Amino acid sequence: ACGXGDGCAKXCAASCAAS
Repeated sequence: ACGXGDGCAKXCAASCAAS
């Protein structure tokens, strides 16, 4: 659930699901 574009978020927020 993350476009993974420029300035994207890493970890539990977009890049990762945390859970």
